[PDB]
Amino acid sequence: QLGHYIHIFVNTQPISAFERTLSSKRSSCEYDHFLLLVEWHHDGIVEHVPLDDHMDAQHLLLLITQ
Amino acid sequence: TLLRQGIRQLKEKVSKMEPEEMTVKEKKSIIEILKARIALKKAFLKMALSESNDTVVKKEDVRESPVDTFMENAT
Amino acid sequence: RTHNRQMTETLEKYKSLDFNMEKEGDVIQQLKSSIKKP
Repeated sequence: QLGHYIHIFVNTQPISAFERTLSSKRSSCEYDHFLLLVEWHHDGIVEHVPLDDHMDAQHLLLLITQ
Repeated sequence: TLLRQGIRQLKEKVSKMEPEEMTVKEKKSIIEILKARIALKKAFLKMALSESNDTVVKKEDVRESPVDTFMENAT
Repeated sequence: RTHNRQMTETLEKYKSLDFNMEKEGDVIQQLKSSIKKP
């Protein structure tokens, strides 16, 4: 328009409220750990949009900017 | 805890609009120092939070369900 | 003989008889004994 961008990565969300509240059976104490990331930028804000296939290339460029 | 009774008890400690107030209320401010450090008694979190702790409760309320079922398989 | 007496006596347990699944009835065992509870 004159950067203005989204870096893409990997996330973690440990929280004890689900973590050790079960643990040692159907909730592993470790994960350990990694997910997904898509950070909107420019200016002064970062969307944390859900990241789930099925997906198309256009969406992050579009829907976010929509 | 002590604060809980201390609200209802600091309630009527006040004595009219007269300067009878602060003569006791400065020592009450000392009590406010004491309770200010009673806040230190609760300086850290145990179990998470309501309702996240309550979510743990309901989590137990789902976790109790197998307990009420497998006994049916005793024979 | 130990496998005899012991596996046979233990054939009946909290699981009852090992045939307690009753084949097709055991298809309901994951539900009628479980999901049916309310």
